[PDB]
Amino acid sequence: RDRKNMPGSQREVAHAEEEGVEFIWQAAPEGFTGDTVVTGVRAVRIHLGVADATGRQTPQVIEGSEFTVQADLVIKALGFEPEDLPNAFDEPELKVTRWGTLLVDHRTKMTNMDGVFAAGDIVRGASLVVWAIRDGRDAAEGIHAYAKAKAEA
Amino acid sequence: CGVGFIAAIDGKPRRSVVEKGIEALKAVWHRGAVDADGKTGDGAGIHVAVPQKFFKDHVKVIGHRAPDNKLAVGQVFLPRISLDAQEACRCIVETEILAFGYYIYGWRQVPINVDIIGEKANATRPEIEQIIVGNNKGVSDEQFELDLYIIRRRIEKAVKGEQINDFYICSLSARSIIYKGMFLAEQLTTFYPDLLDERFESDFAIYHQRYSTNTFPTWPLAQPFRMLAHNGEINTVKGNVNWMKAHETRMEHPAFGTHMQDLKPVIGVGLSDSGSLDTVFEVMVRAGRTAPMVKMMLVPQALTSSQTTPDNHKALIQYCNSVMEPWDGPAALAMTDGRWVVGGMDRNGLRPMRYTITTDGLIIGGSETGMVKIDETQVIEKGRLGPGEMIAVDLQSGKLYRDRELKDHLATLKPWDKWVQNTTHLDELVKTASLKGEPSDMDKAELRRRQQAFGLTMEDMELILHPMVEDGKEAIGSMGDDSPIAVLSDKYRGLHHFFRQNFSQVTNPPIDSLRERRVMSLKTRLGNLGNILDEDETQTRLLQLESPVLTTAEFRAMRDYMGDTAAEIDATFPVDGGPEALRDALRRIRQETEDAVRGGATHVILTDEAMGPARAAIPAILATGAVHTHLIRSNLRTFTSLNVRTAEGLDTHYFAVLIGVGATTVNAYLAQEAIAERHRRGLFGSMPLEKGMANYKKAIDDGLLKIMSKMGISVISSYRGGGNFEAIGLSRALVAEHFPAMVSRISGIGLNGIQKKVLEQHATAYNEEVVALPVGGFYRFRKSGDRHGWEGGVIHTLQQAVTNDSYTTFKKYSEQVNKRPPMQLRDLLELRSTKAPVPVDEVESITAIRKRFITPGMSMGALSPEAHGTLNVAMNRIGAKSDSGEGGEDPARFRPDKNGDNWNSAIKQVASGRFGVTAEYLNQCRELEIKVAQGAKPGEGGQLPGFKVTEMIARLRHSTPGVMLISPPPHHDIYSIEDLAQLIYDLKQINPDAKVTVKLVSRSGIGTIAAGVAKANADIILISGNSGGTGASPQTSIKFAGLPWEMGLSEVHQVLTLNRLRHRVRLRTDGGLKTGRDIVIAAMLGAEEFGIGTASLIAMGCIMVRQCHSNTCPVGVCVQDDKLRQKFVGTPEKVVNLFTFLAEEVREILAGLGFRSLNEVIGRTDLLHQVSRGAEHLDDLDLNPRLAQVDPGENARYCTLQGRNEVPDTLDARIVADARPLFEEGEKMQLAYNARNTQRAIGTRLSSMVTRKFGMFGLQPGHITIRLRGTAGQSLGAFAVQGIKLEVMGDANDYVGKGLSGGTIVVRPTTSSPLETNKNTIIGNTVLYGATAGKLFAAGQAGERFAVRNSGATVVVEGCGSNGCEYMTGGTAVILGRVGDNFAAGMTGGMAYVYDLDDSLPLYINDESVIFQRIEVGHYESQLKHLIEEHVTETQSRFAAEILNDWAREVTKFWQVVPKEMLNRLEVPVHL
Ligand SMILES: Cc1cc2nc3c(=O)[nH]c(=O)nc-3n(C[C@H](O)[C@H](O)[C@H](O)COP(=O)(O)O)c2cc1C
Ligand code: F3S
Repeated sequence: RDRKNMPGSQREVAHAEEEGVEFIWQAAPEGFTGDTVVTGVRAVRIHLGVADATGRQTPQVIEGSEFTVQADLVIKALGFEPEDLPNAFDEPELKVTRWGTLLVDHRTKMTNMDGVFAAGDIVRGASLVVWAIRDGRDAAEGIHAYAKAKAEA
Repeated sequence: CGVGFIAAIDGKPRRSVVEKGIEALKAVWHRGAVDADGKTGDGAGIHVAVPQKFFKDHVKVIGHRAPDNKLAVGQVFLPRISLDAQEACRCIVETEILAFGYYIYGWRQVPINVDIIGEKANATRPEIEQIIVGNNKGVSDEQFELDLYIIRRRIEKAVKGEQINDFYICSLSARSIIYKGMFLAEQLTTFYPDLLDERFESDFAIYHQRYSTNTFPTWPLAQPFRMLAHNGEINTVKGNVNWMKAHETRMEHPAFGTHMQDLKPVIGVGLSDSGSLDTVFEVMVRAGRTAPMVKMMLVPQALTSSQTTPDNHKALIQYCNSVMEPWDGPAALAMTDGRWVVGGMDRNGLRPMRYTITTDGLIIGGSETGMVKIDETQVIEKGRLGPGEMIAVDLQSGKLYRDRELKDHLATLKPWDKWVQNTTHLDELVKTASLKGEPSDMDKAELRRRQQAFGLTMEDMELILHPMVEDGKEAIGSMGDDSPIAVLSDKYRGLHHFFRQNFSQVTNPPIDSLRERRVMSLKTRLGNLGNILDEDETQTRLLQLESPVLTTAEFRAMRDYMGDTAAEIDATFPVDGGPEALRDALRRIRQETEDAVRGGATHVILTDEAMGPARAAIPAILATGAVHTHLIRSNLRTFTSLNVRTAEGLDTHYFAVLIGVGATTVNAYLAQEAIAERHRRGLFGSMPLEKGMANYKKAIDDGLLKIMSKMGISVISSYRGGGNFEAIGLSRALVAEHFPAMVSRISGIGLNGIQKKVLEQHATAYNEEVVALPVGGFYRFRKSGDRHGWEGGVIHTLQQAVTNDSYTTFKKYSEQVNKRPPMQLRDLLELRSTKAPVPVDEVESITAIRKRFITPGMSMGALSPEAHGTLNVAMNRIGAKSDSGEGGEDPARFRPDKNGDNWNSAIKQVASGRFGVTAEYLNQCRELEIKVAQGAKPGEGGQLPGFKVTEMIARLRHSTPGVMLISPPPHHDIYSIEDLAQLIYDLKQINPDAKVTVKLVSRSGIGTIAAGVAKANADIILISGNSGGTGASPQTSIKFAGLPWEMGLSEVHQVLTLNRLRHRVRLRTDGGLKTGRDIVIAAMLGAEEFGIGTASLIAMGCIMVRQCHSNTCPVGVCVQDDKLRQKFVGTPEKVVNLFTFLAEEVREILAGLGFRSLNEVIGRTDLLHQVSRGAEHLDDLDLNPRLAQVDPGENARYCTLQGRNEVPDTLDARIVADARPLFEEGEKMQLAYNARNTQRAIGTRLSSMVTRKFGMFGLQPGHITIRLRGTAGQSLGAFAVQGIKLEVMGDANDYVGKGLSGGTIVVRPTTSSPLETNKNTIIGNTVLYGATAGKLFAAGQAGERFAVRNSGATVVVEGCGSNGCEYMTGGTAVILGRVGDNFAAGMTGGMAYVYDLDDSLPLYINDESVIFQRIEVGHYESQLKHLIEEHVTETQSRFAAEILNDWAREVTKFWQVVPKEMLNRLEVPVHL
């Protein structure tokens, strides 16, 4: 993508630039040339359309310009996704969305099943630390309320 | 005025379509003819489906049983005044329905309310009833419909048999019903309360409202019709009816059976064009074809020789054009079969048609895009209909076919490509024809003897024959026609001089031909006529020629192909036959033709080849007329063709009248012999003979196309045998007997006079020993030649009387001019009173009479600035009015000179080109004038040679120096009377103090046109004659077009008096006015003001040199030189003295007559008598049609109202009441309103106030801005000046930005619109017509004729239609999309940029006068970049924004179009 749509902050980008990194914006990988160890990365150059009426740019790969960079060691850092929790925690009744983030109510932060709660990063996605802290505090309050109400009667 | 149709796409009945139809009808009241009564309409109607449940519940209530099948309901108009007519018609209907076996359920009287109808629409109100017929035989639907149609036809015939009047049938079918009447559009649901019911649900609806030219309504004449609805007005019906009269005698189909016999006269009597077309359409549909196929067969597409359509459509169009003659004319059609619903357009695409699809499966189409209220959150696609396009909806399966999909689906039914290959051409045949067998040339003496026999002079060969073979074009003359009319002349005038041509006033637009020459065809087919209700390969097996005119070699090759089936006919009569030889010869030839056609012949060749010293030649026109009429009347014209060999054909007016009479091909061999004889003497130089013949044929075809285009006909097949001429001076008997359809309002010579003339000339040529041809005078004065109106002595004596300032000299002039033998119509009448004379000092003074004279318009392109200024100064000195004519005027002359001599002009013209029309040009006059047609060249545009355009004129007209300027024949703003009313409203809004004058040309049928324009709030009518001068015109249009004003003036007067409309308008006449007697006669005829014209030019120094087009006038009147302008001798006192003498002559004649004022004599026709030339000439001219006196009654015989006729106020009024700080403090403003389609010319009156206050360029851009939300009306922001900014959210209808004068208009869709801005039409047709400055940004596609006659404007639009940038002159235009055929045609200045993804511009552009390349200069790149950035800034578009994002790779997708004349004059050259 472009520079202004970087998902992280922008002070670290300037820091990396000052430290010696070289950046290549709006490029997509196509293949890896080598025999048994990677020797180079063949990539393309894409072009972004104007922002849509809903605020979403649709990129399209340019037909002419495709290049190759010499690479000794490449590191795939695309992203992260939740695991398959119900089929690994032995409980196939935990309600899940499509991507893997389980469903939860807004107030009590209670999972579909009784007694179990879930809040943090597995419910949001690729968030930051402070969001996790807030979710933890809210889930703590909800668990306290539920336990008090249960031992109450 | 308008058509409209609503359809449910899926095909399920519902009340929604009907209620939306009523709503759409309730909002067309602005285009109609508003009346002081408020109840009188001119016709309205709706056409819907049959509400089965309604009538079934009615029948149940009556007491019968509701049947299982569908019902049939017939609506009838019975007479109201009698009670036997009602009973007789009921009896006829009942014995005619029961003869088939169906069951009649009963009659029903429709509930009505007569509270809303006026008087004159109520005196002829018929009795409306309905008859309910049920089907008990259990037949299918198609059979039931067929028997219903047959029953309707037989009932009509039976009722007509008893001559029972006032009877009509509005529908009789099981599928649809029609509610129509003579009420206003909005009062339809009040007269017919039935439509207010809850059970009237349908799946389709058609609605129509008309705009009639007269004020006598007839109820059976209101649309929609049964299976048709028409807007526009058809040209060729006098030719199509005649061809249907020949097609009827062979058509037959097994679907009808024996009953076919009772449909033989398919086109009855008492129908309009929209009735005959409807009848033919219904007959062709009921026999097997579908509505799209019939629409293609009757109104076809324009078959062009380009690669922009698949060959399938080309083969289909070839078949359709081969089987039937088209029905040309402006036509927007909305028709419906029992299954299909079609909306279509004609060939040229003149009327507008816009449609819309909503998410409810609902399509709404009509003439305006804002009739039905619909939110943009419901739309799917907006569109339009180009030339020849159509859109269809299939209700049985519920589908929607656009243009291309319908074409592909229609070109699959039959193998058209394999069928068309049966056609055979003639160039193949003439090439296989060996170069052998050519006969030897005729002798010189024989050629001269044959030429003398027809009266051909050497001036017919050096003036009108040499330019044809030398150049490829026709001759040119530059002065009016002062020759005597044919009957009053004394030499041998050929029979082709008695036929004046036709043209079209406001009711129809003439077809320009120098630019849209691609839609005009001259195809001719022999062996064509046959059964029109068939489909097989034998229907397209014929011979095809590329032009109706044939040479000698081509004629011999075609005679080879014909051969053993053709029959030749003699066309000569013995000179010694006696007093009745010509009639006997006519009888003999018209009997032999019939006896030979019945014998198996299929080709008739009518030759005068045996003309000798004892056999005179029958005039070819009379022969072909008699033969064609007899063949039509004997049911044999459908079998053969008609080929004519003539020896008199030398001018392009001969072939026109011959093909108009009915001939198929014409061969002129004497002209070719003369060409060859002139070539062998070494007169053409070094060109071969074949090149000369090719040039001659090309010139003939171009002139034929010109003559055919004056009326509006674009195909020769529908023009042939229609008789689009008028005979002036022929006997009523001769014309009504031998010619199909022509009117002779004054009868003339019969057959004896023609025989005498022919025999006299033949004897003079063959018994008198000729040695050379006479020089002859017909275009130039010659002593041996013919007489003329302007001779030498008259001119000298007039100039002397004017320059010496003496009256007795002027009376000597009058005595000289009023003593020649009769030469015009006004020479035979005689003044005769019965009162006693009164003294000279008692009549009106010279001032009150001189203020009745004006001078007509004479452009500055023709005249010199000095003469124009002299006329303007002289006419303003005596208090009268002058005229500026076309070509604009000098702004610096807008203030009085220092001698007080004001050089301004009190009358400004709105020409067809709008060459200088701006906002200041219309606010610096007292009295306006619309020019529809000129006296000399009717149905044609003014010309200006390429060397007459100096730098001053180029700056004054905003054009290119050294370029020929030819005005467009049509107006592009006036396509029908409703557009004329719109333009008159525009003109009355832009100038709140002036009057509007309409200028017509005298001809037959002008009375109805005058009664129509008088309802459009016009207050002065001007009737010009045929003898008016001009600056440059072809000789054929000068000598053979128009009629004397004596006819038209009297016709207009009588028709206006008949309709109680004379007391609202004034009448003005001009053309050939020389003396006081002429003015008194014209005043008796009905006129009130008078124009002089050419006589003024003689008073200033012009001596009739007739070399105005050469730019070498010796005196220097019509000149643009300096050498010659220095020789001017004019002075205003000369013109003042001329007018003084002319007025005091009228005083003299009035005082001798017995009156004291011109108001005492106007209209008093009974003071005129007719005396004929004597018992030695015997012309039977009866001018009684000219002297008929229609009694006014209560009203006077002239105008009696004060000031102009004000019009209702638009939204502008409120704006003027709101933007007061702008006019008092002069501060910035910002307004917001809601627009609607019932509001015309938004922002024009404000522009007038701004112009009067600050001027055109006094305010900074964007000083006052207005924001409109909604579909606006027509003429949005017309004549807007700089400092005004209109912003519309929605769309505009038509004529948006007409005549922009520096303003700024922006049109964009709403922000909540789910529409692709580059795929939906936002503005209509004729955008930016004649604009000189400003900017216009739109976010959609435009209609047809986008940016015509642009002069200084700048426009950025996301699309275009056909004929875009036609005849543009200046400015820049950026089109980010596709274009149509004939793009940039006639472009002569400016620049264009097209954005091409399809790489298909070289297929659409007209590479004739413009060049197209790719951008190679950064200077021209900054221009485009800034223009698109401004577009993105204003309209906030998304297409243009994404183009600006990817600039580096899209800059190479643009084509730059630059005119050819602008290749030296560009300042940063386009090349490297
Ligand atoms: C030199 C010349 C130029 C003319 N220019 C125009 C013109 O620009 N527009 C127009 O409507 N008529 C034009 N006319 C025609 C006059 O307006 C008027 O119809 C004609 O002069 C009347 O003929 P008369 O002088 O014999 O009466 C022109 C006529 C002449 C002779
Ligand atoms: S005929 Fe024409 S060229 Fe001049 S002298 Fe008269 S205006």
